[PDB]
Amino acid sequence: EPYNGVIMASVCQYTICQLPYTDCKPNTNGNKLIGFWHTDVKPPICVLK
Amino acid sequence: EVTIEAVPPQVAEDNNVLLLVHNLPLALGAFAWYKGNTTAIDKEIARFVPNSNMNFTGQAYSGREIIYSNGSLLFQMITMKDMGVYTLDMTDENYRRTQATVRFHVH
Amino acid sequence: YIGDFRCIQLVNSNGANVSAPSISTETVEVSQGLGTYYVLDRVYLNATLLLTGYYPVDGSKFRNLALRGTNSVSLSWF
Ligand SMILES: *[C@@H]1O[C@H](CO)[C@@H](O)[C@H](O)[C@H]1NC(C)=O
Ligand SMILES: *[C@@H]1O[C@H](CO)[C@@H](O)[C@H](O)[C@H]1NC(C)=O
Repeated sequence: EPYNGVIMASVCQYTICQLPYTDCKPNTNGNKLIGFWHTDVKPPICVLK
Repeated sequence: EVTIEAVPPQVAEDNNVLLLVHNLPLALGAFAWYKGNTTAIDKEIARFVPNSNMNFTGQAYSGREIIYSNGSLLFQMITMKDMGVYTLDMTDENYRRTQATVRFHVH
Repeated sequence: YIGDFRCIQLVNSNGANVSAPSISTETVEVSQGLGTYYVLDRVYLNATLLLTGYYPVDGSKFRNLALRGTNSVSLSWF
């Protein structure tokens, strides 16, 4: 994932959403239950980020 | 618990019915209305959330169905195809229950 | 339908109409070195080698997976 001109590569066990999509300009109004494309609520177990 | 009523349960052609939700809870993640007795998203009609106050439509939105804050669904023109069952999905804390079903008839 | 989890999707959706992805008129061209990648941990100079690895086939066709939208998301995309 590109963010702010850096690459947020993360080989990680994400519970991926059924309707995934990204945004150019995403905004969430403090709503912590919204996920763009993955809705893990715990730290997901992985090897590199 | 949650109860759903059709007012009126029998509607004439091209009139108004109100899918009146009763005793809905408060801290819901979101909710949406589902055509038929299924939960596949292509029969989801309109999806409105309580905590960000935006509504969005599904594939089967015919365009004349108003979704309200109390969960109620208002129809504008009752068509003959819209006879059948309707299921109201609710989600909370990334966990769901689909236990709000309703069926009416048109004459 | 990628994945398995239902999420609070804050965008519109409609299964109105879909197409095949626009297979591009451009084909993979490797004569400018595009499509290749450097060997790890070696440098060659002024030479020509027969190497191997993982590479695109020349003359095949690309794909445009870059779907787009404004506020609605097509369900038959997934
Ligand atoms: C990497 O970049 C992102 C920018 O989206 C930033 O939020 C994050 O803190 C950076 N660092 C790490 C270790 O992920
Ligand atoms: C629900 O969506 C319709 C358009 O489909 C819009 O006119 C209406 O204002 C929305 N309801 C609310 C409470 O914003």
